[PDB]
Amino acid sequence: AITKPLLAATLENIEDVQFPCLATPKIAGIRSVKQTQMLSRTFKPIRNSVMNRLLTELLPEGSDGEISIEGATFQDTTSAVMTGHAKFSYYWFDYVTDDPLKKYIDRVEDMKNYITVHPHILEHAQVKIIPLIPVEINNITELLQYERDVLSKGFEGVMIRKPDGKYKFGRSTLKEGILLKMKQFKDAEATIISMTALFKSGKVEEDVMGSIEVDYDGVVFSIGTGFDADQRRDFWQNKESYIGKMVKFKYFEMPRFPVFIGIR
Repeated sequence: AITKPLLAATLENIEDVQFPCLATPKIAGIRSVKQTQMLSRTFKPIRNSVMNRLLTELLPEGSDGEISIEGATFQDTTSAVMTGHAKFSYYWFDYVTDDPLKKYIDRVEDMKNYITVHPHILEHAQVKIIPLIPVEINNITELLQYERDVLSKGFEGVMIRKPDGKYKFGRSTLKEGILLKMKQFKDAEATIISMTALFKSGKVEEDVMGSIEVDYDGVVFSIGTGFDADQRRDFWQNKESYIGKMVKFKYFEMPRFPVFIGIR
């Protein structure tokens, strides 16, 4: 049973991380727990009845996760989930089952096994159930590479958990290291100067952008991650249009691991 969701403490100093740790991507979405029906973080039922019903039928009691409409904006997702009414996803990152004191790695194994018994749940038409199985990170270099990866996939940053952590009915402290949020990359802007192609209906011949070279206050470097296929094609088909455009990107200050965020 769950009395209130598990919340995270903020990781400010990366050197504070107890290393053998389990990481997942920081999702920008609607926190939802399965307890009789789908509940939000305030533990009031999910306003969108179809989402509520669908997920309650699909998920086992004690499920914890995030609802989100894949390529939509946060404000779109918010109104779809939070309005008392399209395809959507549910990143399932925790499963209590019974005993909240059961270690985090173990609850994850419960989720994994449940899926093994019920594979078809990953096959729903409208609802995409995405099991958020953690990555074992061993050092700081691995943590930062992970944030770069995660940011390149469009996530906010990273969520850190100790393997033996319990499901706390409240916010974790930094010392507990049960659940921590990390956004170690810095936001910066750069002007686009040139582009480099990727492959050196029937439109399959056409090439797309592989990387963009940017200025960033005198220091030139390329950004080859952070864009989806759509972006790579658009940037390349109309490259003459983005030259001189300012792009938002992230990187780790001592640029290392640069990642494209957006235009303007």
